[PDB]
Amino acid sequence: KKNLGRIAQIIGPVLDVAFPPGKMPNIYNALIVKGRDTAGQPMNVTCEVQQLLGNNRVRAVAMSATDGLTRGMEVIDTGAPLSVPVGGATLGRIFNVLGEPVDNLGPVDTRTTSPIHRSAPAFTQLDTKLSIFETGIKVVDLLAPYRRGGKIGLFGGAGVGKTVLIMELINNIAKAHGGVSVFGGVGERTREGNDLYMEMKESGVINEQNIAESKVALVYGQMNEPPGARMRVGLTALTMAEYFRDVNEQDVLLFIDNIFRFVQAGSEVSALLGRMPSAVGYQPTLSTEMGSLQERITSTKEGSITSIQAVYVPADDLTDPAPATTFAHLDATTVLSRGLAAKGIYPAVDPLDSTSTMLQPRIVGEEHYEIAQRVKETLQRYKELQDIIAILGLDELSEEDRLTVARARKIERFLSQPFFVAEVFTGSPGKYVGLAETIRGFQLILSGELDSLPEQAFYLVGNIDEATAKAMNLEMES
Amino acid sequence: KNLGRIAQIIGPVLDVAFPPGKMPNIYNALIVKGRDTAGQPMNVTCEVQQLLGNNRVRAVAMSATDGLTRGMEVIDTGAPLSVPVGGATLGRIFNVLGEPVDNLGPVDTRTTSPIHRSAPAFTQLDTKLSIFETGIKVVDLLAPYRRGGKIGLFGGAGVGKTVLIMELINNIAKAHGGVSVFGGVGERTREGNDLYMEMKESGVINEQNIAESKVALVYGQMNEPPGARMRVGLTALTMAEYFRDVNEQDVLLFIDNIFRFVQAGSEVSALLGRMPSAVGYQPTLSTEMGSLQERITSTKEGSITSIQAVYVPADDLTDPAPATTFAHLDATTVLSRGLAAKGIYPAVDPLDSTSTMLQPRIVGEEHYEIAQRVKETLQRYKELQDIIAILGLDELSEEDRLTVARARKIERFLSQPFFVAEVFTGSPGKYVGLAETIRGFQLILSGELDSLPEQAFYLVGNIDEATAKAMNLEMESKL
Amino acid sequence: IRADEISKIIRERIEGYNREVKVVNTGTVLQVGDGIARIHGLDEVMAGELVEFEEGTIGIALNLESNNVGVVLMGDGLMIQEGSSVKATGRIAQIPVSEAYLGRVINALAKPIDGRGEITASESRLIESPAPGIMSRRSVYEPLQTGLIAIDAMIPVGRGQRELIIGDRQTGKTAVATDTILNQQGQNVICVYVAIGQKASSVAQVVTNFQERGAMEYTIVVAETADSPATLQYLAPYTGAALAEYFMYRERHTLIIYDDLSKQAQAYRQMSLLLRRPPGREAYPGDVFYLHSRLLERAAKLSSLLGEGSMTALPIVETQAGDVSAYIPTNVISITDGQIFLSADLFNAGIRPAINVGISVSRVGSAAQIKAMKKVAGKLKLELAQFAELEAFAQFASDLDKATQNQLARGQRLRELLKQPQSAPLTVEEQVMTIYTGTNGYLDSLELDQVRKYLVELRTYVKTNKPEFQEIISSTKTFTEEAEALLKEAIQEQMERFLLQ
Amino acid sequence: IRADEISKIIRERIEGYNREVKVVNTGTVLQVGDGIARIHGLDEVMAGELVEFEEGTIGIALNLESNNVG
Amino acid sequence: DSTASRYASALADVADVTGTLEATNSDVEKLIRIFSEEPVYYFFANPVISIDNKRSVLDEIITTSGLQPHTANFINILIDSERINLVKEILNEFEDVFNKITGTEVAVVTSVVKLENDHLAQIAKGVQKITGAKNVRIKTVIDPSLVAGFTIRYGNEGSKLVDMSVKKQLEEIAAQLE
Ligand SMILES: Nc1ncnc2c1ncn2[C@@H]1O[C@H](COP(=O)(O)OP(=O)(O)OP(=O)(O)O)[C@@H](O)[C@H]1O
Ligand SMILES: Nc1ncnc2c1ncn2[C@@H]1O[C@H](COP(=O)(O)OP(=O)(O)OP(=O)(O)O)[C@@H](O)[C@H]1O
Ligand SMILES: Nc1ncnc2c1ncn2[C@@H]1O[C@H](COP(=O)(O)OP(=O)(O)O)[C@@H](O)[C@H]1O
Repeated sequence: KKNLGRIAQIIGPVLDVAFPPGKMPNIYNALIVKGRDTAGQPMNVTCEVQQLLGNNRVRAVAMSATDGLTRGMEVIDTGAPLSVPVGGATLGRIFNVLGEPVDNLGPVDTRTTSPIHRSAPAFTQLDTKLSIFETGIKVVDLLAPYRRGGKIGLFGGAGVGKTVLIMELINNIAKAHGGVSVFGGVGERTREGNDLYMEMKESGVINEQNIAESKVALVYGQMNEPPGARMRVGLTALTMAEYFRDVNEQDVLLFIDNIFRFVQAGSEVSALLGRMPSAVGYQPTLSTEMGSLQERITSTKEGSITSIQAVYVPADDLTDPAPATTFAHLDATTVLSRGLAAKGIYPAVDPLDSTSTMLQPRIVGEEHYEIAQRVKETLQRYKELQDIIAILGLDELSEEDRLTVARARKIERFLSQPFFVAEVFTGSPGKYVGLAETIRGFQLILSGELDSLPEQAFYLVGNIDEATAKAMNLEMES
Repeated sequence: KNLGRIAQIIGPVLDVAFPPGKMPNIYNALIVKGRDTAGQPMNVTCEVQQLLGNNRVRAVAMSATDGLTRGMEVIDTGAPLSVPVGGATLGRIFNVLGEPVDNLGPVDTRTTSPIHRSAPAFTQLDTKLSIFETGIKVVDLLAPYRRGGKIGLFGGAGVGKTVLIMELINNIAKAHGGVSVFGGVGERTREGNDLYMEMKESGVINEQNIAESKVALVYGQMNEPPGARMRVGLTALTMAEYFRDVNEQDVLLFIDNIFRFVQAGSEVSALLGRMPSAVGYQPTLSTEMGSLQERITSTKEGSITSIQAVYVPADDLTDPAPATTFAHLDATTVLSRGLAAKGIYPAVDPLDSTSTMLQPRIVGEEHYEIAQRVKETLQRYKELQDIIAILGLDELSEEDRLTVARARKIERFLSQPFFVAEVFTGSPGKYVGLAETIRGFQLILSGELDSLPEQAFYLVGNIDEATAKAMNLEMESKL
Repeated sequence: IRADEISKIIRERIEGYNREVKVVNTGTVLQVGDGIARIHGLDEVMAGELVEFEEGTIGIALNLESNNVGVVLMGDGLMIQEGSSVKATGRIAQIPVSEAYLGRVINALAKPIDGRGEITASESRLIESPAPGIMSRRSVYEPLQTGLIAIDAMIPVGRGQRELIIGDRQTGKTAVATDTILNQQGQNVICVYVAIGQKASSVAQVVTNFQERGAMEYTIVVAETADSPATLQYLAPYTGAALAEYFMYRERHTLIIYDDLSKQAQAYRQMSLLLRRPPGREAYPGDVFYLHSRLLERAAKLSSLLGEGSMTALPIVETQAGDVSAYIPTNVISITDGQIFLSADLFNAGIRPAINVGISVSRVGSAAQIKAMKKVAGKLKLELAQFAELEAFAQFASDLDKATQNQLARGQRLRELLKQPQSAPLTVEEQVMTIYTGTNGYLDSLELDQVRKYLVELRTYVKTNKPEFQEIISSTKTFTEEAEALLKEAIQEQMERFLLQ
Repeated sequence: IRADEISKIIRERIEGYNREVKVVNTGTVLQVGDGIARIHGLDEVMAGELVEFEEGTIGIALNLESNNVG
Repeated sequence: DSTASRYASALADVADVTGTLEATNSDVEKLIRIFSEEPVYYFFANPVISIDNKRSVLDEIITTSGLQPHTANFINILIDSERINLVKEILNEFEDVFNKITGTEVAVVTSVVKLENDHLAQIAKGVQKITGAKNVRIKTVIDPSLVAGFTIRYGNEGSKLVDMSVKKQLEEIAAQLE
């Protein structure tokens, strides 16, 4: 219907398309390319503009594999930004970057659709309540409370336990509170995407038959995808979430992992866009794209869009800008230090930087505030003694400092939360703890009730009474 | 004509065009004028460094880029920029282009020396080596200045360098009967304003009657463009140059900071179509410092003693601008974040700071043994303190355990208060004489005053006052 | 109200319009890509003019070549046709200013993003009004208060002095910024919390805290959505600076909170990179130094000739992994009036605020704070520096000297005085009270961990018994013998009260 | 973007191309600044041959590109 | 100050010093007329085909179409120095560079009605008064979106532009809502 014409240049994933000189398309809008293939000329080549580049020519980004098509293909301007199916059609359907159901089910009804991106929600349409809900993982519930409706950041490198922690969190809050619960996979291991899909199928939160009763829209984007596809799947998932917070008007769960792959896709597409580079590798616009994907996550006046986003910290570099923008852009930083996983605690969470503004007396109770304090004081002191105890041994300390090291390691190995989904990984069937345990295990540790049972006697057990029973068992086996 | 257009303006870089009748030489001042945002007759002065073909030239502007629009007239002065110099140009604070920025009446502008000139050859340089005492303890002990040399303040991240400049100016401006000049080269404007207030206070500017002020204030703003800061040091240097050849008196320069000059040059050279260099800077850093530290030379005609602050970024030495600035310095004083963290001021690293004028035959062969002995025990203490921090002083054996406490007293004793820093400390400072310094240090290094507490040496001008504070501390130990 | 009354104002606005002879520079836009607009034609365009598009997403012309003009998109122009008549506006990024801003969340294009309604405004202040002159301005001689104890004590802020809050993230920097805002409740201090490039939920939280504290009646929050275009995201501190110039130029001293400045540098970096302006070191453009210089130098203290107001600045700068040797925390420390650090170690180690005086510093000094506290404890900053060294030295604690034992226990109790609860802005008289309680060694024999309880008991006891101390000294700013006597008297009484018990 | 993007050399060129020969005797400056100069002509110039400048401020030539010698 | 612009400037300046001003003007008119067709332009723009064949074809076209030896020598220098790939914008800016050196100020005054040619001469004299240019090459085209008023556009290419057609409504709808 709109401007037809010819692609003039293709550079790998990125494509430069010329047009009639009269009307050029919008910026940021989409358009398909017919092109060619082996059998048939499908519209599989969807595309999206990025930069109108002179001589009635746009420089655009692709969304699929960019082989087989050539310059001079019959490009079709769809004019609008990239539409995507929304609504109950999403529920349970494992659909893809352009919205089509790749779950080997029916093509979902296009009677309700939405463009891919929109403006930022309003200064007033931000909410006011500092909402807090627990999870069940005691280190989080102790010293990193989760701003529900806000942003919940999962940091760490690789092999430090982030997608496993996401699986545990979704294993809790899939049947816990919260209405529709959209997972998005940005750069996910697609075998692990289908793994959590089968976990949702077996756990039954998604629905085999009558799928429109699911309250889950698992719109993954596999890591195999082209850079434009990874660059857009986050916007798809956020479009689903904002659609539900505006039309379902729901407290929407927004598990996403991991948006470093999103901005890495942005970097590798900018390097072919010819935009000059930035800090150490990335695109110059990483700040603005992270600003888009964060500022379009808010708790509305009616929809507390709680997002549990992960960031792949590359090679454990907190100085790197891909952290250095996000943990400004979010509320609950949860950095997962690798060396704790080397020691063997799962989850491997330091207390010092894993923090929140929810750790506030007038939000969690002054009691829970000082509880988290008296944890954090001791563990920060343990670190500033750690860096000089590892050299030159244990007993050069005072009696007080030795006891403080013992109690800090008590808290540390006591925070070894056994995970309910990690039974098939390690063997131990995980456990669930809450706020009474959150105060009481701390209370016994810091009072000195538990003060003679060894470091294994609270190891990989959440509940402190479970730790006492484990202590009884290990004292019995002698 | 010579009226050309400005084809490209990108930052404070101005690509000026010209008809093929005239394309001027380098370094020549151009002035776009008569236009601003308010229709004002606002002028902007702009000099040239590179001339990129087709009778056109990329210029750098000594004032802000706002106002002037591409396709405007330019009026080259047919010459390099010339700074109004003279005894009438003392007193008032004025601009890089020379305009009196004191907002009262302008100085008489009849003797203008060109801002870019030849550097004096060493056949003109006064090879006379000389000794200078400036009254600050650790300096006149361990980094004794040359009355005629070049003096560097290798400063850290805003620690003691500018307050040290204020103290030293306060101590030596009255001392040197010859002329003086402070160069504000990308200095913080309110701290340069505080310096100007202190010159009004101490009467060195003599606010009620000027041109008898032997000091001369010239300043270039941080907020000014790097085209301004790239030449404000040249302005101050040329005022000192005029006083060093025409007036040929004893001239004192206090430029701050030279790294601001470096950063402005690097800044604009990134823009004016030139490659970068090693970390920080332009590829023209060595020639910039060459022009400067070859023009600030005490001549056989007239002496000069140019002191200058060097702010190294990231507080190091491998940085290339202090890697050439040390190579162009002769009296280097290197401040330390550690000694500032322990409050010891001036937070000089006496290991790092040395001077060419620390020769035994030129300081006195007992003063030299004093200086060597303090540097020896101090360097050994800095060598030992890491093992201290892991194994305990009380373990660390006695033949070094007396020396660690000795040098620990030493550094805090050579922390001495300043007459201006009393706002930061609490007690008004002291102008210490070098005989008193070597006396107190001959007490400490020998180990006569090893009975004194260490904090009795804290922030004290005289060793006699240190004994007095020691008796006071013993008195409060009883009380 | 619908179709009833406004037709007379419609006729008033129509009849009496301009019909101008305004010749304008108008440009056919050639190259828009990713927030910039390299525009063809458009010859006589002033660098810094807003350039009106087809849309209404105006733009500043930063760079300009012989053929093209580097123009940014303040407001992302999502649909701009090639060859659109993109004319400039002539004027140079002017900003409307009024006292009716006092409370409205305002966007960088002077627009109310409060929901309170549009503001009438007369003047049109430039975005690059320079710094006030060198001779024209006075030294920072007059105190300005934090409400936080340790900064006021050791490393003071003065009205006009631009102290630089700095540190790693998530260590209470924005918290102490809001605390030193809402400290100002009767000091005739306008605060301009310029929020830059962070969560709008966070800026909603801080304006919620301001509405709760009542401090939003006089403060002006310049919000910046992180979704805003990076041109706007770096432009907004200049708008905040000119808006504070609007009040400083009358007589009214004011305060400003850039929050943060590192996002300003990054957004400006993004715009300069897309403009193909070549980068300097650390992949930044070189002139973030020049940008922050023009920013912070527009913040100083007036003198009596022009209004003797002030624009004391607090640009928070974000540094990763506690570094100083990052490029923008290397530029801003050179162009600020001293810096204070918020170490993660001292924050999570209980010292909240976490300003270790070993690295933190205020480079204008006690003349920017009160004479009473001056005469009490000018020396206490260096005393605590020595205590910090000696307590690092007291790791080797086997046979400590009795004098250094008194010194370490003294500075220990002093450091315990420098702990304060969350958002408890103490009266400056109370800060004088606790600092004299420290410097006169009453607490030396007392309990070392109950000093906070000693202090709250002492301050309640004096604020009940002898509040005449506070008014006589706040009317004299001077630690006299009357202050001494009232202090030691209530000290004896409350020392008895807390000894028993 | 090209070398000899000065048009004065190109004016001389389009005036006097009409031959298949070089310019070898002397040359003119084509670009100059910061103590270096990209100059045109005198095509036979040895790698490191000294250059007799105008105003005698002589220097050595190392960049000897096609239309312009540095 | 692009490469095409400066090669245009070289050609216009050699025409100005040699007095071949309008001859080279009409010659570049017929030259861009010849370069309008993409076969010969693609023939010259292709770097694969042999340079001696390109030179022979070029000189052949020169001798047959009877052109100026100056622009002939110029385009021989262009095919030599490889800039013949840019001939479109080279000549398209050479016309305007020639107009600049001859001072002729092209001013496209569109409108909704074909104005009286005396009024064209009137506003031509007015814009020569405001510009100081030698000629004002008055250009008109009927624009339907312009309501009624004159809509000039002058300067270098399209820089300075005044309208009286939709600008009245634009002023009204702008200033009313303020
Ligand atoms: N909570 C856990 N309990 C037991 N083992 C774990 C846990 N978390 C991670 N692991 C170990 O880590 C491996 C999976 O990688 P991990 O979960 O550490 O990082 P990740 O979440 O896969 O990060 P990414 O997805 O970014 O690579 C598994 O082989 C498992 O043995
Ligand atoms: N005096 C104090 N006592 C207790 N807690 C404090 C104090 N000051 C600040 N905090 C805490 O510091 C936490 C982090 O606040 P804030 O967001 O200002 O840190 P930040 O480093 O500025 O982080 P960001 O830069 O991301 O905003 C807050 O949750 C607050 O509880
Ligand atoms: N031990 C100290 N003695 C004196 N001044 C100090 C000390 N520690 C910090 N300062 C502060 O450092 C400032 C001077 O730093 P300096 O490097 O001289 O200037 P700048 O900070 O402008 O570079 C003084 O204003 C003072 O407040």
